[PDB]
Amino acid sequence: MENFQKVEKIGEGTYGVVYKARNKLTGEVVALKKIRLDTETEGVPSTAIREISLLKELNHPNIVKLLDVIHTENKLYLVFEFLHQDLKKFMDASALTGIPLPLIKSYLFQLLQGLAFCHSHRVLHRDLKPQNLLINTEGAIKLADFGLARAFGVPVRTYTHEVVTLWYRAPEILLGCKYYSTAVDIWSLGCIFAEMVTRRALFPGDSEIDQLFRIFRTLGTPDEVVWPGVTSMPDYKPSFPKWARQDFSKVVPPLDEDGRSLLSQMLHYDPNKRISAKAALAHPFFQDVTKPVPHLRL
Ligand SMILES: COc1ccc2c(c1)/C(=C/c1cnc[nH]1)C(=O)N2
Repeated sequence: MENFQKVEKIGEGTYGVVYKARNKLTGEVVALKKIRLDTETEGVPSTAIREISLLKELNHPNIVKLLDVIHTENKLYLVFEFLHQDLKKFMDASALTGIPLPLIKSYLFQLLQGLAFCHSHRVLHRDLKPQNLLINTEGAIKLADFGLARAFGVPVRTYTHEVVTLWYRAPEILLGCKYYSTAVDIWSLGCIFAEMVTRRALFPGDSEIDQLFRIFRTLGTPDEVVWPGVTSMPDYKPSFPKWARQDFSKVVPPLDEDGRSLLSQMLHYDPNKRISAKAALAHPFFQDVTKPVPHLRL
């Protein structure tokens, strides 16, 4: 760790504190991740150490490279490759003009490819979000910081606790599903797809209940008709307000029909009815895909 000179704070997260560092020996710039441990009342730090190393062999052009893991003391560090910008800073710097469709489509195609990859290895991300997506000058985009089945260590008290932004969280996770599948990542990606098009978060909930109701008000309240088993779910309540379903024309304009269709299959309430990453790659929406490069101010 002392073999890395910090440059600046590159990011955050519930899992740790991301920094832009330079290898004192190599010279190459990396993205070092500080993960503090709770030696007061620790739990399965060895069960995790193995789940982290399984990520080192997870190489794909659309997945940020985990270079190496260094466990020294009360801290655990993850050395990642560095890209020049996260999709949040880019979207914000594009709120005025809007990310061109060819670029939005290129991005979705790659994300779906990398997501399709890690999925075929029974690996999920669980916490997809624009700040976790890294882009470069050459027009590529990668998925970053794959969350574990159960995070660990010690939460941040300065950044303001553990649970913060739950805008792209799937309804099954909100309804209490403890054994969720690859579908949670697709929902999240579907929410990012929409935000990139409309230039406004699809479902910007403050809390869990608000997130869930924010989804209900737009896609209508789920029932046994559209989501078999929804009412038997751990956190469902018969007293849930019953809202009407809205047209995607009103939800994601001016996305063409090809886009609204694909996004509609990504935001299906029923996890088992939700479109798979590799299935979404064959969608007609990707008929005329290309890889244009972004305009970046670094
Ligand atoms: C959140 O997790 C990660 C992991 C590896 C990373 C970055 C973020 C990351 C973010 C970032 C934001 N501005 C340039 N890079 C980076 O470059 N490499």
